[PDB]
Amino acid sequence: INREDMDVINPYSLEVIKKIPALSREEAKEAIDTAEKYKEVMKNLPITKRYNILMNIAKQIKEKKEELAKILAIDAGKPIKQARVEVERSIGTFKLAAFYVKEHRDEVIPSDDRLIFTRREPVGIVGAITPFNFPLNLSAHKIAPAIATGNVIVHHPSSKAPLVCIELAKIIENALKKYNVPLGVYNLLTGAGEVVGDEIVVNEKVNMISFTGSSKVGELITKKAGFKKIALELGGVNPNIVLKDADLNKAVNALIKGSFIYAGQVCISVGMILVDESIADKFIEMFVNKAKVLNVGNPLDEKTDVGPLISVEHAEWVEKVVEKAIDEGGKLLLGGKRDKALFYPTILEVDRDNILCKTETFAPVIPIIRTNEEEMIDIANSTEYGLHSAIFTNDINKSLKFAENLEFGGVVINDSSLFRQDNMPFGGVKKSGLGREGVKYAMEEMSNIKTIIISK
Amino acid sequence: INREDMDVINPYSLEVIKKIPALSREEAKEAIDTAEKYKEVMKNLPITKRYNILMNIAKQIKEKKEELAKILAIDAGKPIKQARVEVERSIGTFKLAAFYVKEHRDEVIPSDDRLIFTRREPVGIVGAITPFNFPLNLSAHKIAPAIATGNVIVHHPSSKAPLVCIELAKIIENALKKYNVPLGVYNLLTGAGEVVGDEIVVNEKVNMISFTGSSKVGELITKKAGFKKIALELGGVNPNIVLKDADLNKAVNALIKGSFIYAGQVCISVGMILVDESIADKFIEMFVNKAKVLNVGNPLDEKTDVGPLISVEHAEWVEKVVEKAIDEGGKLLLGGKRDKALFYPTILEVDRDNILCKTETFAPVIPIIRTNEEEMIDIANSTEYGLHSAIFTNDINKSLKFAENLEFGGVVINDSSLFRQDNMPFGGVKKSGLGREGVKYAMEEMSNIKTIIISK
Amino acid sequence: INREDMDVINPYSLEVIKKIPALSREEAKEAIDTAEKYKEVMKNLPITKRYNILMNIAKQIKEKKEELAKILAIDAGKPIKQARVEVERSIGTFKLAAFYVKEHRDEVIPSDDRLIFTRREPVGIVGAITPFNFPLNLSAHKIAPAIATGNVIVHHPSSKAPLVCIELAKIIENALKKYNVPLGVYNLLTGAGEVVGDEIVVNEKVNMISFTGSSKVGELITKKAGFKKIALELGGVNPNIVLKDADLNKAVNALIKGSFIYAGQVCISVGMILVDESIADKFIEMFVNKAKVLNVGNPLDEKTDVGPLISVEHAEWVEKVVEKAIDEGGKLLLGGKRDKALFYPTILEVDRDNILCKTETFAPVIPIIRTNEEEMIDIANSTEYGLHSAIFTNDINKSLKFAENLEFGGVVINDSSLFRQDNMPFGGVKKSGLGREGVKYAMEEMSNIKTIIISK
Amino acid sequence: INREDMDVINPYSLEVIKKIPALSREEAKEAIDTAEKYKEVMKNLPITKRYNILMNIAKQIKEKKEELAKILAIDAGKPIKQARVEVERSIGTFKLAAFYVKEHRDEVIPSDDRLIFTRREPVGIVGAITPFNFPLNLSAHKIAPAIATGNVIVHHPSSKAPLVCIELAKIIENALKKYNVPLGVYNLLTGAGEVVGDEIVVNEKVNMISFTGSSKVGELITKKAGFKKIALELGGVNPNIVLKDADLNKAVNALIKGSFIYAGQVCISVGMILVDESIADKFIEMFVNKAKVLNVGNPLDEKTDVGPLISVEHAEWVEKVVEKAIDEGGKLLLGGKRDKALFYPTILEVDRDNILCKTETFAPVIPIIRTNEEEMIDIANSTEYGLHSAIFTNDINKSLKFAENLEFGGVVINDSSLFRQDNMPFGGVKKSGLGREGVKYAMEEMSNIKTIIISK
Repeated sequence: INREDMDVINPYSLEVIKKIPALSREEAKEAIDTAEKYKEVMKNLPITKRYNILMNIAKQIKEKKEELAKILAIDAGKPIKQARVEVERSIGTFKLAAFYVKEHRDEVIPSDDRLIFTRREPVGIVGAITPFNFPLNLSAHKIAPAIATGNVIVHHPSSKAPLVCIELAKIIENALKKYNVPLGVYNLLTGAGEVVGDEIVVNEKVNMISFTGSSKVGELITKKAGFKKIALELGGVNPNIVLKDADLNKAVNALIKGSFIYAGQVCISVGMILVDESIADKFIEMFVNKAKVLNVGNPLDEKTDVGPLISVEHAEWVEKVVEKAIDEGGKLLLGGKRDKALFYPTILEVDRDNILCKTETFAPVIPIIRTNEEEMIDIANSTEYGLHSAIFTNDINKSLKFAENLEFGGVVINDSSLFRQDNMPFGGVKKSGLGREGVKYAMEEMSNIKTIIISK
Repeated sequence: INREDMDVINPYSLEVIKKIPALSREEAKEAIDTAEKYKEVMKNLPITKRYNILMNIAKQIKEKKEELAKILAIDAGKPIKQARVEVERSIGTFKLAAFYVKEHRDEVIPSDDRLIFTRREPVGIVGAITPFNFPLNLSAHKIAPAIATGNVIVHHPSSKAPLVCIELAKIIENALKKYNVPLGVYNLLTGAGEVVGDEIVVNEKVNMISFTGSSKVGELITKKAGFKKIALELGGVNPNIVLKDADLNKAVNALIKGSFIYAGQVCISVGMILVDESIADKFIEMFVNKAKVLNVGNPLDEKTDVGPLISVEHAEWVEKVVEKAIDEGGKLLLGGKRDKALFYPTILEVDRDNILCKTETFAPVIPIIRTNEEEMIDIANSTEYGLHSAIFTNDINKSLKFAENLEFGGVVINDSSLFRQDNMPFGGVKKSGLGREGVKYAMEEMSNIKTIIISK
Repeated sequence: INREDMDVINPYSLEVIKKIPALSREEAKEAIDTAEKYKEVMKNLPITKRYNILMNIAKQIKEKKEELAKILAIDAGKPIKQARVEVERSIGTFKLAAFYVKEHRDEVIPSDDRLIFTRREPVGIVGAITPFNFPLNLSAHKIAPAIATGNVIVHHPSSKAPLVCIELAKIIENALKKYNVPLGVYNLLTGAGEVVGDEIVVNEKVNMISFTGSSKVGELITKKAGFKKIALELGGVNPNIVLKDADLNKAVNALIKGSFIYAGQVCISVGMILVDESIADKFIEMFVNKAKVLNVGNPLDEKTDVGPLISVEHAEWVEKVVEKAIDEGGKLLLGGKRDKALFYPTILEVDRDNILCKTETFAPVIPIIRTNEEEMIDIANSTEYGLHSAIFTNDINKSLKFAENLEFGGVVINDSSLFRQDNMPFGGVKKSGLGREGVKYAMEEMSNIKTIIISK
Repeated sequence: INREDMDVINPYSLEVIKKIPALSREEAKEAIDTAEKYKEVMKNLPITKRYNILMNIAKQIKEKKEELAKILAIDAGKPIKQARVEVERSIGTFKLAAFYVKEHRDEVIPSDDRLIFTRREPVGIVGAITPFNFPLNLSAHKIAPAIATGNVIVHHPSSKAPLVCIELAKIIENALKKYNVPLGVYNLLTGAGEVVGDEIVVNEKVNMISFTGSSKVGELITKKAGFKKIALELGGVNPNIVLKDADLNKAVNALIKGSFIYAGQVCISVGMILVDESIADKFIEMFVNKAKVLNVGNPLDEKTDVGPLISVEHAEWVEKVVEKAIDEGGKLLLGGKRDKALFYPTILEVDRDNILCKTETFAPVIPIIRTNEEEMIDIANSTEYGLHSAIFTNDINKSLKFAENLEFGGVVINDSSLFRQDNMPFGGVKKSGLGREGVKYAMEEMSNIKTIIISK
């Protein structure tokens, strides 16, 4: 059904881009029932066919790279340079799934009178729910491994930037036609998250939820999901630590990127910077000065470093948080300033009890805490989250100690928390999530082991 | 605690053996708080120390081998020969965790100008909840891997057979003291499961739930657990299939064991036998005849093949399921007899619709269905469960088709469903559970991955 | 160089296609010296660059697929349809090496106070020596993983079919130029194998020999290589076994392929067929009838099933072996006819004492033995070689017994010895070789482990 | 036999301890011939029996712990405390092999129409050749995995310290008797290395040579082994690098151990120390001072740090090596003296051209070169060997640069080259050897892969 129910916004011009369908809970149910009927076909789809489909998707994404990046610029406000990077990553993500279909290993276990070996089989229907920020690559990170493991897919992309997922869905439709697979094996269900996304969570016919998005929606999902496999990638306030012996020049450059890439709207964005008291002044000055020269505006402009936040309503919320932060004694050093949703790089020096140390802002808003080395781990671990952390030092013993004691799914050394190599296992501890993504790792999540025992 | 609150019953004689402590919900909360204070100590315990603790536990179990078996016989009603086997496997389980502490591999991922490697760290507190039927070995399968991965443990054992677990708790305590580790890293919480175990399920301080028991409680745990890792080993109505080309004597011997070991009170016991039409009379004759001459009586007697069911309550209820199955057209071929808790081997021929095809009796009750080959997979797959299945044939092509199409965590070829090699990955699909046990596989559930990235 | 020293022959027409350089021992020494200068550049070449180079080779091969297949037909005498298949396989090989550059995993070993991890580094100079029969894909199986593991290469191709390798060298040259890697990291050295190949084997600057070819030369290499890692893939008389219970139609069809693909000039070609006495007459009848209607002639012709042998001199030798087999009591069932190098499908019935049971002819000559089952393994195991074996049966227990007892690098059930899946470990035991190929496995051979120990 | 052919010497007192058999070439031939008769038996020994044999060996070694240690002191000259540590490691080695017989995994490879899996099978007869320095643990590292993988063993132990290998052979014979395995599966062959060892190398019935000893004999083997798998663990001159930012106290302590443990007679003993010139005098002073107070004397005395070298003849050669090093301009800082075979801790300051930089002395003789950081990698890499290297620094980037660029099988950071954890892959590159040991790795060398393909 192609109706026109819901407004899609250009976050920069605030103009309506187009209208798209918004499914009702009842239509979401129907879509799931239909998807269930195709389980047997996906389960039995030969390896070669899975490989071919995945390769073809990567091929289409490549051929439409520039179109897709423009779409990311317009719909998600993603600076075109960063947008081309997201697209190239989606290419690699589908490509890597194709090869894991061919290369995935099972095991044989020794036995005196038995041949015991394992087999991986699909969990069945994979319910994928993706966010606005990297909607192409994050969708690739769910779709590619779901297809690689013989799963049927119902997918709800973020209403905040659904257009690239719509183009990917058509790309997927295209590859399925090419290799004679009914189109019902993948299903893009657009609409209101608390309706269409929620139906996916609750519906007893979905076998696994793979969710990337807000902490609050994540935590709800654990309570509503029921008897399903659950994978969650939520946010964090990602602490990046700069010890006195850090290469300051490189630490600043790395932290400018980790702070302000996609206007700080990344689950692994710099959330707080903890800097040794003895170098704090020199760091703050260099950091502030490099952030001063960032070009802030139209994501379609090649020269643009930082574009708008996803909506006016979030920008307005961030403005409040920044106000609350100054009230608690935060010292504003840059920005704290917005035109509509275009939020300027904002830097504050705060203490450890600040609101910004407990709040993921999804914004180019960076709190710097000057501290002694002995307090750093305490402060770093003091949140409810545990996604990514980073440390800048040249000291072996200190780096080993911090790396072991930081309670996070990822610890980055001499680069910001923002780092993610796509083929690495990735995810959080504590309230930051459940399970690991990265194609090989997601494949293991999106399948069940069958143990086969042959008695001799 | 010195309290003597809750009767423990000998299922054969129905006598009280003694009274153990029954903790309140408050006492469970308080015990969980205590365990939290030792998280850092368990987390930082060196490999050599976890190895030593684990090996010393195995050593103490070996020394007390015969006593512990007697306790299984008296408390769980397990025939003494079968109890000795359970004890032996629990020894193997603790020694195997000890070796995996030292051998468990992490990985390095290639990268230009980055060193990327993984590290497993404990989930924190592991709440372990275990059943009555294999309380020593099933405890071992949660405790041993939890210790190997540096977790603190709160453990609730089944009230129906707790005494062996209390002896294991004393063994663990000795081990901990011997190697100067505080005793609060391991906690045994006895009392009512729906209070004490429920608190373990529900407490926000528990990081992971590992549950083995009933499906009713399993499903309820998925809704109550919330933000924790969840591993479930629930039951099943395990289908055992005998094709026309099977070795009959060997199939009968295998299925006798699968049906009657521990009086059918095993999550992987034979739930139904499906036998080809052309060999059905020969099979049923031979099968019934072997069942006849099994010694029913005192678990303490070396001669006993079948002992009592775990409670009178459950046995009376079993007798009701039999009468109902006869009333649906079930043909009784053996037994149906019962003295108090002691339930005699009972075999019936039924159709695919009989209540027994959909009920996990946990009793020595075996429904046998004759049918064509083309209908076997449908019947086997027709349930809500997916723990273990078994197929008896010499046909390569048929064995492969069945192994691929049987919707189960385990498929056994030319032995019954009741097979489990301890070092194999083990668990169910559908309503039969989540995640896999076996020390190596449980260790990966009971730890979280940390990805460490060094920028070169 | 640009010299025209050595005839290259069309095996079908016996005409000189062209003349290629024949390097002296001094010239091969020089190329090896030059290759040595580039070890550090290859050793330090980034993952990204190696992946690009490997993918670019695959891409150029794909674009010249037909030209390359035609060279194989004209030069190696390979039927055009089979030549297309080799080309296609060679593409997959380079592609899979590219992925393994990005994905190959190292390990971390637990230690009390140390970080212990591994790192793979090139052996240095890989000396690759390849055969006439699959010169493109077998070269790929040496070059692709050599490049993936940061080795410099010296490669001697067979003088019997060098042209496609000279085309592959130009392809490699193009990929190197495109990514700014010096040309001397790969060196094709043509000429007399006993001069040039021998120099690769003998020269102390070569770190590793990877040889595929004849037993006589392989065995010599083990005595002449000295201090280098050695990998050998020699031939064998590959026994294929047909039990009484086999699907005869599938067996015949499979065996026709394994017998007559590339006129039996493959290392894993069918060497003998052992057939149960009870089904022998029917198997022989069928096999002979299918082999009659094979189209024998010009490999450039789409119609041709079987083309000529690699040289007259070899065809002449086979004829004598066949005449010797007939003198020993062999019964001619088909063929035995020769036209220059074009040898016709030849089938004989023999006993185990017949010379053909002990001789790898590299020819479409198939000896059949009728025997009883319990003699089959003994006959199969009776040679000095042990590359591949096959067994056709629908019996689980027999297939398991035969799989375990066959002293072979590979055991194929229900297809002929000729099966090789490129991504599988491949190689032989006894005099059939040392080490395994298939890209992942070859990478392990062409690198050395470095264990790195960081004391905390 | 009961023959008394060969004097066994106590290297401290120079007394004959006893005479033992010296086999002739002919008797070595017969022992290999008998060994061959047992290939099938070993190859078919079930997992459980291999496990039981291995653990029973470990157990006997533990019960005879102190005895074996005194033997090591009396026969090998090994100080008693270091002898205990060698015994304790050998125990672990046999235990770990037992673990791996049960736990070693094979793989399954995906395929559209095939089930493809691997199986390891014994190489056949393993020829083990061991040295004098760790005759018990190094034997364990060859025998334990050889039993694990189903091989027959013929084993020549060093004539310089055979007594403990004789005791181990009896322990093995005991283990074999207990579980009804013929004694012929393991054969200890004493006598001249150039006769008995050589026949093991040359004999065509031996399938694999695992050799640990001198580079000169190792090099020989590579020319004489013929068509067998070859694994060599030779020595080297192991460079240990001390950077200006190193913890000097820790470096000194680590380097005293690495230099003087077992009087420098370990294949991974410190062969040279490279120290930054800005810290040379401080390091040299502290190092010489610590070396001064070591107790040199009788290995049986508990106080003894350094016992004698293995023979007067070797001690006399070392004396001449030291004089040559002084003649070339080396500055003697300590020692350079001997009392028969007792050689005192000897330390010299030399330049990079000194004979000590190129010679493995197997003696407590330590050359120190003061240099600049940027020449250190060149000097470390400038020998023909490549076993172990070490670097002392607290600088992350430098440790990584050195770790990557040091051409060695092992790199130790912040401990000396002597470090070996028994469960880590261990071995050298360049002339330091081939293949890796550590039980799990040795198992892979001492077995062949078999690929089994089932067509569906």
